[PDB]
Formats: sequence, C-alpha cells, structure tokens
Amino acid sequence: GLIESIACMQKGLPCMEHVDCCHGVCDSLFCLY
Repeated sequence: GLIESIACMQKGLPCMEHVDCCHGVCDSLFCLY
C-alpha cells in the first residue's frame, strides 16, 4: 500500500506506494517530486 519502507523512483515515474518516490510524495499516482 502506502507508507513504510524507502524506495526511490524519479520524478514523473509510476509510484503506488507514497514512499516509493525519493521525495516521498505520490499524487495522481506518479512521483510528484
């Protein structure tokens, strides 16, 4: 789901877990930052 763990995907990449993005922001599930 969302939260817990720390993966890093670049800005504009598909993220389903809120922390999947290196900046920790998922919105409209793609790495917002």
